[PDB]
Amino acid sequence: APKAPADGLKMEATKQPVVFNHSTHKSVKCGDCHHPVNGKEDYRKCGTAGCHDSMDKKDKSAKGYYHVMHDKNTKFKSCVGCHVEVAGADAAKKKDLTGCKKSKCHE
Ligand code: HEC
Ligand code: HEC
Ligand code: HEC
Ligand code: HEC
Repeated sequence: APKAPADGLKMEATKQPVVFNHSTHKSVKCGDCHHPVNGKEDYRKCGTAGCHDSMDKKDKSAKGYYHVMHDKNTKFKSCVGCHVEVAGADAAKKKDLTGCKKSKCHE
């Protein structure tokens, strides 16, 4: 039961830095991004040691770091998923929300 920190949070652990402001995501259940782990809401690094440490281009599974922030066929929502369920009305933003290059995430 913390307090939505002030914007200015960016994730760049891998070879792809992606900024994310809670402001642009302050209308979503914290439980959407911060899923309950070991039966206890977790708000620590998504990756961290012990959790999503998998950082390869192939191997999937829940351990998959890029699989917990892309794939939509997961237990929990991702980043591209929600975006997919959103950027599915126009074939324009689809190249921005789910875009690979020039996208807000991978801009
Ligand atoms: C177009 C469909 C996409 C391609 C191709 C890739 N993504 Fe993303 N992406 C996002 C985040 C938040 C991360 C993790 C940041 C971090 O942990 O540092 C990533 C990471 C990747 C990676 C690296 C995975 C690895 O470590 O091997 C690859 C290869 C990758 N992404 C390819 C965020 C987003 C995002 C925001 C909504 C979108 C639309 C996409 N990613 C889409 C693509
Ligand atoms: C995705 C749509 C998110 C929602 C919804 C909320 N948060 Fe979040 N938060 C998110 C990320 C990607 C990160 C950084 C992790 C990373 O990959 O680097 C965070 C970080 C926090 C933190 C920092 C951890 C700490 O020091 O305690 C806190 C405290 C936090 N977020 C709080 C929070 C609250 C209260 C939310 C609902 C009101 C909430 N987050 C939603 C992604 C997302
Ligand atoms: C260890 C304390 C973890 C941290 C930190 C994060 N997650 Fe996680 N996640 C963890 C486990 C043990 C599992 C598997 C249990 C399950 O619900 O299947 C997961 C699963 C996910 C998934 C589902 C992927 C699938 O294949 O179904 C996603 C999409 C996911 N986790 C995303 C995610 C995000 C966005 C995180 C940071 C806010 C995050 N996880 C942190 C353990 C841990
Ligand atoms: C629904 C539960 C979402 C999840 C999960 C994530 N995002 Fe998201 N994002 C969502 C919406 C509805 C929007 C607004 C799109 C619009 O302009 O109408 C966004 C926007 C972004 C942006 C763009 C910033 C902006 O234009 O204000 C970025 C860069 C972004 N989202 C990144 C992002 C990341 C990194 C996520 C996982 C950590 C993520 N989103 C999850 C809805 C949802």
